[PDB]
Amino acid sequence: IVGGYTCGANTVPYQVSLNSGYHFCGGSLINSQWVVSAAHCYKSGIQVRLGEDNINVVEGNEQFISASKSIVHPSYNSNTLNNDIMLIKLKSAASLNSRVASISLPTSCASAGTQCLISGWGNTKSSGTSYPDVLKCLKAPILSDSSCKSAYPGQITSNMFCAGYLEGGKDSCQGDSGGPVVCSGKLQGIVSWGSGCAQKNKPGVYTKVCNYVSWIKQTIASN
Ligand SMILES: N=C(N)c1ccc(CNC(=O)[C@@H]2CCCN2C(=O)CCC2CCCC2)cc1
Ligand SMILES: [Ca+2]
Repeated sequence: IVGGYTCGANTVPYQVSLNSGYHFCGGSLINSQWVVSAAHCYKSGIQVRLGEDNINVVEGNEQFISASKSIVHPSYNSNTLNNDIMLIKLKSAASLNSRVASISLPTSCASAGTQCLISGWGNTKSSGTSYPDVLKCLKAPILSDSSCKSAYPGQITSNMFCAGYLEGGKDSCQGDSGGPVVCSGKLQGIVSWGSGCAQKNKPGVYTKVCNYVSWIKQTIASN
């Protein structure tokens, strides 16, 4: 997260860290047994870490639970990151509390200009590299599709939207991958891609979760 602020401990209780010896991606709790992340975050041997603030210090509200299965979207395309969504099942149900809470799936999409919350343990610099140990937050609006497509011609699908600031300086970044974009109390986006971080006229691109709600609901009821 570049240009954001410290969220504050467990102020984003649906935010998870995916860990395989180390944090490698964000995720969102959507019920006690299931997480939503990005397809480009797929790998075996995943441990889900909930209740986290400082990811390098055990502060007392953590729950560490291994993944029993992962389901990348059937239509994911690694070349273009179209349908960049994945579901991860917990081997045991998370114990939900104020610190470890699920985020609601959207009933409908969000419109351009809607303010959202983007969060993660990703890089905080526009040039160079600095990883925070505490959770960073960023308020950012959903941008119009035309400004999104103008920035990334021939690369944006109906399954993607841009959010952020065309002037730059505020954006998500590497290590934020898979993380939530929350608008009006719903999970509308997943941190997917972009050119650099916080670069002018290069806004962040997010997986459009509202297109996947039936697939999400169908998949977890059958797995
Ligand atoms: N500036 C941002 N908002 C932002 C946030 C998070 C990321 C992390 N994502 C990534 O690094 C993903 C993973 C595979 C290649 N990749 C890219 O961003 C490269 C460009 C992609 C590859 C294919 C279509 C465009 C990248 C950018
Ligand atoms: Ca911790």
